[PDB]
Amino acid sequence: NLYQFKNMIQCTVPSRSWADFADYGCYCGKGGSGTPVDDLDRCCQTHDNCYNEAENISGCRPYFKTYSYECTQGTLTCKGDNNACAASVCDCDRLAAICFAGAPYNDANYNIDLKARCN
Ligand SMILES: CN1[C@@H]2CC[C@H]1C[C@H](OC(=O)[C@H](CO)c1ccccc1)C2
Ligand SMILES: [Ca+2]
Repeated sequence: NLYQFKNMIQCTVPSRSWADFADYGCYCGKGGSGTPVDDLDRCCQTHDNCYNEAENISGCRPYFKTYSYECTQGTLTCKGDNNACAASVCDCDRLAAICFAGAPYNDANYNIDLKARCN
């Protein structure tokens, strides 16, 4: 669920608050369209596409589905006690959190004008 995703990010990128990723580029956050603006935005596009896939699973609501995961000692793990939906969503979030940590953050790309720049 989104609370868990926030915590994955807080755990893989403790140097930056999480709100830093909540409205970035064309894909991080509410946004979902256009040319990704940089590598971090690409991490968000993959994440967004991963959620759209998970939504194909019956009753599967990625923002809301509570899954089972752990973050400690630098490692994030989706646990084996996850159903198909939980496992899929947990995987999307884990991959995105890892991606976020490896991607440069560009202050210029925070809170861009989606309507004009993401067609
Ligand atoms: C309800 N939340 C979603 C749609 C609008 C808001 C904020 C969104 O934020 C994100 O999509 C990013 C990137 O996945 C994110 C960053 C930090 C916490 C939660 C989500 C998801
Ligand atoms: Ca999005």
